[PDB]
Amino acid sequence: MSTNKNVFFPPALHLKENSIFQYKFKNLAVRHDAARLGIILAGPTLFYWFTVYYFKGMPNGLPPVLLNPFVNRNYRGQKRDMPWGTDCAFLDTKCHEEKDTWAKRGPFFII
Amino acid sequence: MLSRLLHGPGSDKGHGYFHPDHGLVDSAAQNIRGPYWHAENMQFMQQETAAQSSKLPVLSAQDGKTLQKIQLTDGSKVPKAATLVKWNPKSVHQWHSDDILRVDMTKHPEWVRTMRMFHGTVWRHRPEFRHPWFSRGSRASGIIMLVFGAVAYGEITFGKRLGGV
Amino acid sequence: HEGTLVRISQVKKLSELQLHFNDSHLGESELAAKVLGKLRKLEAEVLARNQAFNEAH
Amino acid sequence: DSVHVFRPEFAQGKFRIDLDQPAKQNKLQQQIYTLTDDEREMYEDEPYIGVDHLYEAHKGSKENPVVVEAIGVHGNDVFTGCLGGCHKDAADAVAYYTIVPPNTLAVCIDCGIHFVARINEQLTFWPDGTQPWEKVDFKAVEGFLYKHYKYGSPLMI
Amino acid sequence: GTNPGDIALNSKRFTVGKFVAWACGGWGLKDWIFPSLFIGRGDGPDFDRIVKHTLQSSSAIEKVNWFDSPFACYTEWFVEHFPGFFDSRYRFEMSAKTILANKYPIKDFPVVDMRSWRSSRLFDLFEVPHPEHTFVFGGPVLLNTEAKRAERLEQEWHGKDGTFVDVHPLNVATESHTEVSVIGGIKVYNGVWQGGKDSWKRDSAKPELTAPFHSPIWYRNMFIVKNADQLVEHFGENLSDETWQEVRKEHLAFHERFHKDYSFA
Amino acid sequence: SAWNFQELMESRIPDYKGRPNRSGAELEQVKAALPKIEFMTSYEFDVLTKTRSNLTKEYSYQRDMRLKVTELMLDEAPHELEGLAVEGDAALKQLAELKALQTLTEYAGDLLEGQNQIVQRVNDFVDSNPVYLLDQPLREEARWNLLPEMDHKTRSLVRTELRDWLPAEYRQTRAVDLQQVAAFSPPVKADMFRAIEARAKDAEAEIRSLPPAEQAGLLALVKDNVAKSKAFIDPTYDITPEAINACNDVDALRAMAHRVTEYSGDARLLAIYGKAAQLTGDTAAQAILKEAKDLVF
Amino acid sequence: HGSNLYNRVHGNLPQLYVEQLYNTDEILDTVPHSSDPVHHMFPKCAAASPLGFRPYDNNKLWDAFV
Amino acid sequence: LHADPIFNGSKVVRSIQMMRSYHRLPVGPEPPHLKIRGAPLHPWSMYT
Amino acid sequence: LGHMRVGALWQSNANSRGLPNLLKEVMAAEPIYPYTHPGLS
Ligand SMILES: [Zn+2]
Repeated sequence: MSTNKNVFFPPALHLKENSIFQYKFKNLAVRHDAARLGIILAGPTLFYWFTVYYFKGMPNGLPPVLLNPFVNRNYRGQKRDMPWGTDCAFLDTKCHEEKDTWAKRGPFFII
Repeated sequence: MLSRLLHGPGSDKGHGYFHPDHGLVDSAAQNIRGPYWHAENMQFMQQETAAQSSKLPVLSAQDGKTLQKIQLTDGSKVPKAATLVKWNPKSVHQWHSDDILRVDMTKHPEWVRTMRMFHGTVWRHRPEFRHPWFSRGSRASGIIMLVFGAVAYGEITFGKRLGGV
Repeated sequence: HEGTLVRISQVKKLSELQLHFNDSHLGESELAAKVLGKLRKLEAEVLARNQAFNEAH
Repeated sequence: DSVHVFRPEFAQGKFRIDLDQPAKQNKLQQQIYTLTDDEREMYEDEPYIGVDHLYEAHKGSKENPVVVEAIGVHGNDVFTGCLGGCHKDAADAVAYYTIVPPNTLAVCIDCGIHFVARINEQLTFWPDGTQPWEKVDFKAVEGFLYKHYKYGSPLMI
Repeated sequence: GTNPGDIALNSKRFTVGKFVAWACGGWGLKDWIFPSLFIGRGDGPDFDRIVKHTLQSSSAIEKVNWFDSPFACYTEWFVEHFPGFFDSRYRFEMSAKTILANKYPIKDFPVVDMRSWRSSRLFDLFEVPHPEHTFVFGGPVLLNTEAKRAERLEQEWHGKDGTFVDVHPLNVATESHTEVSVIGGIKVYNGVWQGGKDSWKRDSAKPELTAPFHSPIWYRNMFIVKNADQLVEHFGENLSDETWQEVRKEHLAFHERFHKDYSFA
Repeated sequence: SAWNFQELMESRIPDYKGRPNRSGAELEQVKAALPKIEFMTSYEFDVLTKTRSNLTKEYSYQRDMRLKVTELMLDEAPHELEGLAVEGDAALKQLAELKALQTLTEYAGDLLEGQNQIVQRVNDFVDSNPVYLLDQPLREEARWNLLPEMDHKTRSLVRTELRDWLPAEYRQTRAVDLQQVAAFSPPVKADMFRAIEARAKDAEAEIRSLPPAEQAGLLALVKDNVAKSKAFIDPTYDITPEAINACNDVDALRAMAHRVTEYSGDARLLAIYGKAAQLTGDTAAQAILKEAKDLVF
Repeated sequence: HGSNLYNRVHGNLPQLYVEQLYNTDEILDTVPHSSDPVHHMFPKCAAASPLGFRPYDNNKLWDAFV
Repeated sequence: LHADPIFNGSKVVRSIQMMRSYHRLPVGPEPPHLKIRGAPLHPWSMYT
Repeated sequence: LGHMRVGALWQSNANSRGLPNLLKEVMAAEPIYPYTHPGLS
């Protein structure tokens, strides 16, 4: 009477394939999704490493960028107090070590 | 098509909504009358009843005859002695037949979890209360956040950070 | 016996067509005590059911 | 050759109530649409079918009222309404609502229509997986109905 | 209106309530010094008006069953604020009695109360303050769901033929009927049991148990619903329009001596 | 496909098609398969299925409940009317007893209404849960379709099964119409009249075993009851063939024909219309009457 | 509004109100019952208006302060 | 003699106390809004 | 717990006010049988 019967003991269905997988890969949408995956795997990925292998022992001769000149070393006298106290960029780990920046630790809890 | 993009009939305004060819299927029909869009390439199998489970806490609510009428199978390998019954679309009654082989999906973890939510715990109107200690932790966290906010307001305004006293 | 609807074909006097609430005359304290007793019985039954299910499934 | 078992939907409660009787629940939650401006123009010039309307008693007479059914608690007043303009002199801009006692003959003296809003309570088996899979008889149902009438039952909220 | 509660403790010149109202709102020195301007007549029953409306009444005041009704506790409010109350009430009760003394088997009585008013906005149909939970068991049901849909337009929207919408196969079969009768050797098939909508007639009336079977008496309370923004009523079979216009004229002519001595300024 | 805004069930738009296209061979096969059909005027069906006595179209169990409650109320009337004391003359005492009786009947009317409501609630439950009261194959056809949307055969089967699931005292079947069955079966009317006369005689004897004034009052009541019971069973019982033959007024004969047509439309129409045709010389009417008595009656 | 625990326990699915023995607020944390009383928005006004009184009386110090 | 309460029992009264449609404007046979100067104000006016 | 109600019989509340009995409202403290059954005790 309730549908719960088919929830408790659902019917078992017969396939002509060795598994649902194969049977489910006769739909053209799944085939096209697999084709897109294969396109990305075949073209770009195998080519990427190919280039990595082709230029393995050659230099990266791109000229460096020019950020801040010598006459503007003071940044026009602009305040440079980071929220963590010192004057170092967050991920400049080496520069932090020359300004501690981590001796001013707080407490584990409010006190 | 804008209509089809926004889940409408499409170009033909008398058209239906479901396109099971690309995964847009009807869950209600599947649950009630089984996936009749797989009807051409699937067949029911016809010939261990369910009476062995007549004494369990949740299946004891059913009659003995009801469980006797149900025939089970291991659900992995095709029983070589079992005939095949054609699956007929437009027929709402074949999914409910008692002559077809079935599989006991009562040891599935989702089945157990559902029935435990209904038969294995004291009913609470609030799911958060269904877990007692987590609710304790959550109300404690609320009080902790209140205290933290009050202390931070006190410290920032008065200029003393409470660590020296 | 309190499990059935009144069949008019078996009624002998009009007073049998009215529902009877045995506890309609109790005081507040007695009524509260009775309700708490029923709640505790239900709690024991529910705990027994929970044990039986969790042991079997 | 292999055997496949589709994963069933285990959810109970409101979902299983919906999936047990999809016609009634769909009726409850199926949206119906009203006519646009061009459709109103196209409808107002359609013809009557036969000369019956000149002889019969219309739908909404004191002897052939408009009976409608809501769900709720027994004795609770029913919310019903018109979409307006059941009469030439009645407003039609927006729907007009009504609160009426159940199981009583009411008359709208705006349009002149007699209606029978009434309540049917949606008493259903506790959906926890113990619902019956085969035809059930009147005994257990008799007990449950007696208890509901005498004391009441919880709400599925 | 208002219930003054205890008149005694609020008449005192100096009171905690008066001082609090002065501090926060509702009272001030303007009331202590000039009560005749800011208190004046106040709000309460008007004994003189009640006496006037009582003595203007006809002998209907004697013949009305009002003083035994459950609304007898509102006698002064309606005598003061409803000029010609007793004559109108007597006409109302005599109308009910003449409906009761009819020759029809079903006596229909019109009922009008606070629920008899329709509205386009749903929050106007609830009692104030509104209940905590509203529309728990779904929203309104439209009577229009029981009318035949626009079949032609519906077919046309879908691009279906719809040519033969009005041409249907005839059906003459015994399998299509559940209500079978035998009437003088004739087996008549007619109708199908539908359910709750087939028993609207009996569930709406209450019998008089003492009335014989050959002269039944049934009482039915017909509810009335109106918009109150329409200005024209259409009762249907219960009251013809010409009769209603006649009743309007007669009612406005009789209930005029009770209304002519007052101005609306 | 990554979204799914479905609903429980899509709305259903009817397909109309049309009346069947039956060819000549199919037409002859159908016509050779039909019974001896008599096409009936809508007036005939109307009089067959008109509401005459069961004014409120109440089922059997509702009428049984009302009669049972009346019996129970009468069995308790003397106890409620016993010992009443009030200051006043005889008329005041009579009005006091009338008020006591009214209170008694209003008390009993509420219990009956409560029981009617309870049985109606049981039947409402039956409709609300149809799939739980049905066997295969009707269960799925009740699950997927509403009453207006079912096939006629499946609809009838489903409704009959749901009605028969209930105990005999809850099944909703219309009660018999005494006037109808009397109007379409001459013996039944004779039996009903015999029963009325038997009850009248028995009541007259019972009255004659009572003190004087009560005798006169109750005898008047018995006469009125017999007269009105007869007028209830068959309002046209006074239009006898003897009376028809004794009537020589065109207007009176027309009135008789109208009254018979309202009631049952039986061969007494042949008699009345024949006597009207003879008094007026309507040969066309006489020919039509011959045809009618050959075919109609 | 008074509690409805008698009807709830004697009603149709008593197992749903076993939690009421635990730390629970009936108005907020319990399954609603078909026979439960109707809860209004502002109970003070809902109870005072039908009697003709306003919710707060200035004579009472507690009412005035509130 | 008291039977079980029912919503359509004999002892139910018209609900004229609890307001539902507050902002309505009653219609039907109604007097003209005459305005005499110096006369007592009518009960059914906006002035008191 | 206060005054818990006993049973679940109909009570006039906000959601339901019932169907008024106009006949009893009008014919209050007056018999009906002098009109329905004139002349009978
Ligand atoms: Zn209307």
